[PDB]
Amino acid sequence: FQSMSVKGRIYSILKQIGSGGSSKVFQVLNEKKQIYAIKYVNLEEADNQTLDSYRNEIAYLNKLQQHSDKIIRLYDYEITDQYIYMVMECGNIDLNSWLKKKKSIDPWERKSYWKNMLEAVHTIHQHGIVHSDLKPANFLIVDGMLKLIDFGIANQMQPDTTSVKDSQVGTVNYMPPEAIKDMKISPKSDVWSLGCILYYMTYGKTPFQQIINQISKLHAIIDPNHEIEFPDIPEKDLQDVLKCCLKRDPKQRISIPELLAHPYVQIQT
Ligand SMILES: *CCC(=O)Nc1cc(N2CCN(C)CC2)ccc1Nc1ncc2c(n1)-n1ccc(C(=O)Nc3c(CC)cccc3CC)c1CC2
Repeated sequence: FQSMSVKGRIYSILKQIGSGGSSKVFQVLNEKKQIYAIKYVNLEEADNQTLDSYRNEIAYLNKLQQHSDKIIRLYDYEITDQYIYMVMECGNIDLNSWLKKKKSIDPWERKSYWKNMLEAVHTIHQHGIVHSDLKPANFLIVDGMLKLIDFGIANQMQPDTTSVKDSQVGTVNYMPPEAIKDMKISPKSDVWSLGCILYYMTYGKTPFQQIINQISKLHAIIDPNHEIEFPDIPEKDLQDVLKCCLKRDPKQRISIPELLAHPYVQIQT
């Protein structure tokens, strides 16, 4: 029976549907009993650089409302020295929770989801944004269509140190090799991570998921003598897409515009 205020509008909280550190997403009702998702971000421990990164992300979310329907709808927000409340569309489910529950994926739904992701990421690239942290958790299914939730500009978030909280989070399964060699990030970096998502939607695992030692996994990702397996499948076009996305040299790696003109995305059945 809890509520919150956003720009002098009262929302009733139904349940928590997400959490990242102390940040939370609530399923809510407005006065007209219409459903929304409110994303809460805590600014209390944020320094000026972190605060600016959140402001920048909101600015882009706002601007790109016009430029694409492959980006989550933002209806309203309140920003104060203590917090950010964002009133967003309540989607069916995030892609990661969907992939967890699904035994196998329909070839036509995989193809459609792939095209949505490419279009969403191509949009942010056209505005000079490289996400650099793409995985299934960054995409929302809305009426059988995928939308990007965030742009990856903000790198920090207050940890969860109170709820009955996990330090063992943050996979490197989708991380591209050029990011590790620099330790050179470009739009090609997002192609690799998207490649890893499609590879999971095809074979039921990410390319290096079997390597449980994180140091061994990072070595394998940059090791050209570590051959990524592409088992034979009926969809030879899909096989080809995955080999093009998962080239270790970013200069040899396929671009998103080329991917959007590939037979896999363009030719159906
Ligand atoms: C509208 C009905 C509803 O609740 N939808 C829904 C349900 C679920 N489920 C329910 C079933 N369980 C088993 C799995 C989870 C998930 C998601 C949604 N819909 C929805 N709609 C809008 C948003 C979100 N979900 N959502 C979830 C997580 C985020 C988000 O912003 N995540 C991040 C956080 C958390 C604050 C921090 C940092 C980065 C990210 C991006 C991944 C959102 C956005 C809005």
